[PDB]
Amino acid sequence: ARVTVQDAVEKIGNRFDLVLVAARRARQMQVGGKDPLVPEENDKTTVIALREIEEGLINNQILDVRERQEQQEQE
Amino acid sequence: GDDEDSHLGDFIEDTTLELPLDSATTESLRAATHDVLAGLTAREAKVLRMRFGIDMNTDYTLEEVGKQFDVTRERIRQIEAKALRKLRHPSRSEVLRSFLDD
Amino acid sequence: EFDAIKIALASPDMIRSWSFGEVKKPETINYRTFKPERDGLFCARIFGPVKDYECLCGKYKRLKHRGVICEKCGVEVTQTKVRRERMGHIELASPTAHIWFLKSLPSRIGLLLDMPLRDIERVLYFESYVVIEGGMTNLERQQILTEEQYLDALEEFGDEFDAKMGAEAIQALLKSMDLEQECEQLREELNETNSETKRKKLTKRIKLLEAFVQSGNKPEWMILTVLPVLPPDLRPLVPLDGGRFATSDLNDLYRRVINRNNRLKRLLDLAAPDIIVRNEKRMLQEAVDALLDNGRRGRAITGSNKRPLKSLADMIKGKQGRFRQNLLGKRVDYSGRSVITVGPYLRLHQCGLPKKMALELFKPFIYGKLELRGLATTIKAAKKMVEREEAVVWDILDEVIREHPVLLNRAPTLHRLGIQAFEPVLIEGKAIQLHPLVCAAYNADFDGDQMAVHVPLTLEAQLEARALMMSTNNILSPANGEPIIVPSQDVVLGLYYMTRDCVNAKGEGMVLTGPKEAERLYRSGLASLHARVKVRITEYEKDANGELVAKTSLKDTTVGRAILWMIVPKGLPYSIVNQALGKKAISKMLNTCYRILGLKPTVIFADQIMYTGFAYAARSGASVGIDDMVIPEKKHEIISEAEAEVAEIQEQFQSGLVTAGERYNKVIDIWAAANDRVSKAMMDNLQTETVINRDGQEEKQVSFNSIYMMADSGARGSAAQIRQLAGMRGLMAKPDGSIIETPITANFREGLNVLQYFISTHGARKGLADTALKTANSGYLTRRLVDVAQDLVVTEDDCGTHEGIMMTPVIEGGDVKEPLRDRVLGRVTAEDVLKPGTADILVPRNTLLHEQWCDLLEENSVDAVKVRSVVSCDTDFGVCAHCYGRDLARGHIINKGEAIGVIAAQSIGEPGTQLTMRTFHISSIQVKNKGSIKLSNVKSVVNSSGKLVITSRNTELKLIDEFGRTKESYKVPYGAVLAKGDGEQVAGGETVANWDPHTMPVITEVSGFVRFTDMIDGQTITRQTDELTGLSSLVVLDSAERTAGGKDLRPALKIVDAQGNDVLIPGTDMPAQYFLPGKAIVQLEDGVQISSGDTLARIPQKDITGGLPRVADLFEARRPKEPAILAEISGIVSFGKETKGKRRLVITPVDGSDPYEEMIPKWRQLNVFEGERVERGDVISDGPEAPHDILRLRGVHAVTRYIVNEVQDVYRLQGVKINDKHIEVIVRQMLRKATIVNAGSSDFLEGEQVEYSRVKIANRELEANGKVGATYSRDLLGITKASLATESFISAASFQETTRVLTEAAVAGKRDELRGLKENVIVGRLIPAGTGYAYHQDRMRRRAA
Amino acid sequence: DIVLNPLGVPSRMNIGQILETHLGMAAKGIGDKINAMLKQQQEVAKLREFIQRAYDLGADVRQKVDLSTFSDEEVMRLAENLRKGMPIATPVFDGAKEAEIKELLKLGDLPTSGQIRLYDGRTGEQFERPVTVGYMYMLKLNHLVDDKMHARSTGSYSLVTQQPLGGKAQFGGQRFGEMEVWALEAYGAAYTLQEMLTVKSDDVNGRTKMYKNIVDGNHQMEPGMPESFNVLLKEIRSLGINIELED
Amino acid sequence: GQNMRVAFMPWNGYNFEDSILVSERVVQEDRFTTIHIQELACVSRDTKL
Amino acid sequence: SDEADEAYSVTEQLTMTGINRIRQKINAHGIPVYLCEACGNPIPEARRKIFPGVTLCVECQAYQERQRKHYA
Ligand SMILES: [Mg+2]
Ligand SMILES: [Zn+2]
Ligand SMILES: [Zn+2]
Ligand SMILES: [Zn+2]
Repeated sequence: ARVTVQDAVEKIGNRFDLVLVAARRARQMQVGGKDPLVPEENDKTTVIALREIEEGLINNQILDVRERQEQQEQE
Repeated sequence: GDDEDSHLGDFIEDTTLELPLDSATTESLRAATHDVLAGLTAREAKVLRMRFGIDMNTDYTLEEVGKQFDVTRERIRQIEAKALRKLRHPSRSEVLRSFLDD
Repeated sequence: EFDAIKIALASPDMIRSWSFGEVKKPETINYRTFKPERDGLFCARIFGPVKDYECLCGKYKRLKHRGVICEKCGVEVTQTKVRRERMGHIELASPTAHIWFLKSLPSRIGLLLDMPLRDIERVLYFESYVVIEGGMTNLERQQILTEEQYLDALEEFGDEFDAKMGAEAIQALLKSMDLEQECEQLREELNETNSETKRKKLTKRIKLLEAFVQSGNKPEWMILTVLPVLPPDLRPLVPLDGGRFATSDLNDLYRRVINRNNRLKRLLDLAAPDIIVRNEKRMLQEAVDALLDNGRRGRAITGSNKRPLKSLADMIKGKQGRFRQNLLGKRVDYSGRSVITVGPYLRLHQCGLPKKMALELFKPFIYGKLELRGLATTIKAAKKMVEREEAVVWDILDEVIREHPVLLNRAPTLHRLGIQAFEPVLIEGKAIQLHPLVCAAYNADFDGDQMAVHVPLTLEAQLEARALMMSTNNILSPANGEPIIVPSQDVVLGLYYMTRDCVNAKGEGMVLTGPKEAERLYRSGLASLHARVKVRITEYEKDANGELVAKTSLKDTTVGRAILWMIVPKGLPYSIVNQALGKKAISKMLNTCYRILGLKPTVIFADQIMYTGFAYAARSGASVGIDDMVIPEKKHEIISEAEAEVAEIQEQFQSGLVTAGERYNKVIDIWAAANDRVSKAMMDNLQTETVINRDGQEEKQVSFNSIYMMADSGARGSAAQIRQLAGMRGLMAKPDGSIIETPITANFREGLNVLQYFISTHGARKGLADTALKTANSGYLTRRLVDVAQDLVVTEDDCGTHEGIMMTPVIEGGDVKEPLRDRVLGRVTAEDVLKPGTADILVPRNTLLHEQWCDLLEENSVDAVKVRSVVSCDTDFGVCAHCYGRDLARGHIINKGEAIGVIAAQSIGEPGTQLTMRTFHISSIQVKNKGSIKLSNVKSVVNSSGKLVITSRNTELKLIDEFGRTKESYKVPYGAVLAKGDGEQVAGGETVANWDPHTMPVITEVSGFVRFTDMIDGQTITRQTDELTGLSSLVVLDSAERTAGGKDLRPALKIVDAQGNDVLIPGTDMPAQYFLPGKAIVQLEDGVQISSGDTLARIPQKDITGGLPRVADLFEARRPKEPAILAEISGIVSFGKETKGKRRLVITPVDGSDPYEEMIPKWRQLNVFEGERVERGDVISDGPEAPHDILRLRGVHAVTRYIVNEVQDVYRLQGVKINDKHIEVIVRQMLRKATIVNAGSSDFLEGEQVEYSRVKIANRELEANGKVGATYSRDLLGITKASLATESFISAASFQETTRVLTEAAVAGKRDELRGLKENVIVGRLIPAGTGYAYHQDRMRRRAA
Repeated sequence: DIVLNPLGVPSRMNIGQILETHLGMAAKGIGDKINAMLKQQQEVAKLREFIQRAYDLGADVRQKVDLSTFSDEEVMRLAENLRKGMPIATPVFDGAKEAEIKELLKLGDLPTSGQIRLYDGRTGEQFERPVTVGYMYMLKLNHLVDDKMHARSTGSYSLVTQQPLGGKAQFGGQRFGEMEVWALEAYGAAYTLQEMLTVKSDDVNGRTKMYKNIVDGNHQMEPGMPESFNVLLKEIRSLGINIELED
Repeated sequence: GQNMRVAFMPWNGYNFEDSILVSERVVQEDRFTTIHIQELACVSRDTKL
Repeated sequence: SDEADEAYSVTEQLTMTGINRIRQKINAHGIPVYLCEACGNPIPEARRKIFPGVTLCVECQAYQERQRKHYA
């Protein structure tokens, strides 16, 4: 589990931007199709997306550019 | 005679609503029947979706199914009986039958 | 989906377009076969089918007929939900006024036509007639006639004149009336005429006309020509057990309207006798008004069972209505409730959730996970498995539960820490195990309390329990940064027993090589928990740039403090654990752990502290016995002395030396002194009594009394409660404050006989009954402050202003009560603050003053810091992120999207629960320390005597040492005889000034002869004979008893030279004469000298409220009854006509409107002279200051400082702490209203009260233009009136009078753009405050693309 | 048998409970001696002697009892019913004074201080600072947890205001009142609030649609508009007020 | 009630605010078991069908 | 905590403020008058010795006490 989200806050600043960015990524993984960027420790999607935000490899700009890349290659 | 200043209109339950376990026990059935019908020729699948109301408008009688298939009603009855026989055995019946708690 | 909620009247064509069919018969259903009768109040033809996809007869039942309208009974085959949205309409054969628009007070019908209310209701019920454009003969438009007047009118004026009666006449009146024509006539009457209040009401009517034109409403829609009936499934008639149906009263009311309407149709088509027809029309009107709002015109009808039938208006309004009780708070699925127990083994983020309570809350997730893992074929097999509790369901449930938080919520959620998210732990039992540390947050003990559990279902909702509402993220209270993870009662006593010392215990004085060896010594049984000892401990310090420089040394500590040191995280010092560790010290240790090491180390420290406290409290075996309440053996002789003094007083009363009340007071004083004596004796026997031997004779230390340990550690107890157990119970009190004189001289250890016990039950039951209300009316202040201050949200990172508050310590009386580090901590400064010699650019403008900058501030001893406040923020419809500062709890800086308004209300209202529910009342300066003199309003003269005297009025003197900080503040009177004067740095043991309340001096400017000019005795002065000194005195009096010949004339004392010339006042050419009002005795003679401010005229001769009512009243912004009038304008003062209750007080400015004058209530003690130049924003008579006064005079920061200081006074009186950000937010909502002084280029009315933000933005964008803005004047309202004015009529109908709000909205045709927290919740959308704030911003960007 | 917090005595000033712990320890100590005498059978003489000692045992009291008017088998019914401890009367403001308690303790073989040394059950070590241990009369109120505990996910719903009703006493969910709405507006929990007042309470389509999504492994909702607001619209519109939703 | 042998002492937090730490001999010996007599009822009314 | 545990603080505030106002009603300082401020008679040595700083004779005190008893 994850006791504190203090580290994930600094990566994104706002505590509400963090929730909205992590719910987005965790729903990408949940429904669906996308995979975690981090070795999942038998976690749920919520703490997985939080832990990925902790490591700086998930955020609004990264998720949006990942949107754009697949929007391109969907064609 | 309660604590919240409650009224008699708050305890009148609802006997027409279908419980969301009973709507998710109907969509599961729709998916199961679409699967078990997919395991079948277009003859049986089309004639069963048409004879019954499955994924379609008004279920037609035998003559309408025949006019759609250009065949007489008794052939339609034989085909549907054939398909139901095929569905009655396990490997086509285990999944549908679990929807029967009887 | 949908943008704002539009509102207006309803055209009869619009009401006919809503309906799906007329309702002609008053039939509900058949009595044998319960199918809808017709064409009646329940009809399948209008209101859809009564069964799903099924015609009424039965001819059409298959889904294939979906949508068909059956040929037989015309029942459209469709869903039975359709029976819950279709509306009908009753066609009133006669018109019928809308009671909302005839009793709205003002009557909208009435004030539109400008026909007064009784005239309207007299034409309504056919009491009279009203002409309607009665031709070119005799009459007015709205001229009401009596019956016979109309009869004789029809004779002499046959036609070319038409006067109607009843609601038909009002309909014709509103119809024929043209709004723009009358609006023009109102323009002419408003600008061609000047009669102030008449034009106020005139312009109100004018604004109403312009609103009725701006909207699409037509005035003739206020008369119901067509009545729509609610869909049946909202007014249902349901079968109960036994066949006895159950109906909502709306069926009764619709039936009574329909019968009367049909009977009116009948009588109309019979040519009936028109008096009977009048009665039918009147009864139908009354029925329609009972239907629309019962009990609004007459008496509620009736009901059938002797109780007032509720109507549609009752369905909306009321505490038990629809806007409130199922619209704002409703029942909720996925939720349970259970008795909470403790379970101290939990980590701070998790809580035990019963297996049986968890298998019901997660049944959807469990069904999904079963059907997913293939353990069950389908949802039905899954349901059966869960229903029989198969062996695998507990693994499936442990997997569902794992990262899924649940919301735990106690009943009175006073503050937001009452709904906290925990991670569940599937526990065996039926009781939630709640972590001990959280119970201070919940305010919850385990005497049977219960809690509700909810499951945050969706992804975005179950990352908010993880990121916002989780138990570990919330360790600081939002009302003040202090951590609310305080260990409470077993933990502070475990830690007190651990970290203490004994004079000689096992293994005293043995050097230890670290905490590990101390623990191994204790566990081995070779050294006690408190044995003084030396241990080599290595502590770290991260004052380096993130690096922890270590340091090891032989501390002289005990084994307890040693063992406790292993628990502390890295970067804390050893002095944090090397005292005896009470409760205060125990939570200060946590506050330092936070303020050094952030959140995660503190979160681990919390449960480590808790586990080790419980462990060593259990190790201590600290029980309590009846021998632990050692009563002092000096109690008996003290009580004998007290009874002796009381007998002495009884004899002195029987002797005739004191009244009865005086004997009562002296007896109570004796018994109170004796009680304090006995309590001090018992405490001196308790605290130190442990006497031990160290290498010989003896020694006393802090006692190990179990009860004393509880009292001293802070776990439980005080001196008062231990005193009642050991000393005496002292004097009881009757409920109304009447202190009983027979004191309970016993404690509970020894007995209490019958009489003392019965005496004590009085105050006992009073206290019990008082907390039976304070629980019932629990959160009424938070409710009232979440109404006024709800929709504030931090919506901008910076407004970029330069305005703030000059925050300083509250240095009142002696030493400060609240330093600068308390009140400037967490707020961003308004301006770069330099050192006193300025020395540098010390603190930049927009730096958040966290702990480091407060260190910087009180190294340099900075005394005043300007810090940005939220009442000055230049944001629009919100508050900048910087004009709110640092947010507590989370403790970094408020991020835009914080709902700071709800938080401010909850932080003023949860602490307020700890306050008293009742409102209760309560020569030479003994200056304290060494320091320098500080003058405010420096105008002093040194007499010939050498001492100083204040020739000014409000000279304030401060003792300010060499620190730069102010250390003492004092208000000096008008010219006290100051032993020390100006700037004179002196030390303690030296009084700063002598004075006398029998001595208010009228000291002059220069020395000289006091001639008497403008003085003739018998008209203004009084003959005070010097029987005390042997002279004559002519004392100054007013016109109270002297006649009016020279009554207004003032006795002038001309201070002149020895030659006779008028010595001027140095500074102004008006000579040094004084006009004296009364209360100043004159002991001079005519032609007599005085020194440099000698004694010319000498004037002879702390209660604070504290109840929570003293906060509801502080915020409600009312007017006191002794309101200290202030100085409205600068310049000089004149006194005029007297003896009226308003003596003229003229204020001649320097260069302004010189004839300015006001009134003075001459019952008051006027405390300012007439020659002194009045200063604007200054007091004249002395008494309590009014808030509106300060707001108009000194500025918004003046009113905010006053309100903040008063609320902080009442909060610090009880020791309850709350930050000032919250009260500044409540104030910022309080003074939200501007007023238009000058219309200017602006486009508001002349004296119109407008939203200050509106005028702000308008005149600001004009200031960007070339046109002069409007000169506003800021108002100041009470919370229950600052909430009354709200933009959105949804929220306003929520917490106000609903009928008034909806009537105003209907006439005005307001459009409610849902942009408030309280409106969106009602319409089911995201509140535009927190997580949904980005969503609402994206919505505002989509709109106006 | 039971372990009670010491700290509830000083704050909640009820010394009666610890006084009764002491007097109950005394009364069971006078019963333990009788039980030992009754199992290592002595005879009715010495048993009668000890009971007569324990029965006088005080200051001037109106409980004059003498075990000589008692048939020898009338002293063994008594000696059996005092086996589990002797009762002790104590009229309300006329009770046993603390000296009487200490004397009755000394008549048994308990410590006069009313306090015993006790060892940890787990570590077997001795608690420092001896503890109060005595027989206290404990009642079981019928605030039983088997009635307080309930929970609900999806059950019945009311007919007019389609909200969770329940009726299993009580299968209805919890009342998410107004103070809780303010508590969730205090956090920025907009999604929690929204689902707490539309999908879990009122919206009739969103809830059956989300019960499918929960089972389908998809945790995401389409909230819609609460039937409370639909009803309020219908009622306002059923006045003369045209209230509509601008698109 | 029942006269139980109570010891006034903390014991590891399991009686924190006002909890009670009850041994297992108290539930073994059945000296707080209670008997509770509910009454359910099935009424066969006369519906229209 | 329990309803008997904040009721204590209520009763405590109540008796505390009551005793406070009553023992403030007493006078402890000294300003020896030697003559009443209502009837002018010398406040005797006994009465002025019991209450230092007494300001009224016995009977004037009784009169004013009664008058204030009616709250007028
Ligand atoms: Mg409680
Ligand atoms: Zn039909
Ligand atoms: Zn700002
Ligand atoms: Zn006198």
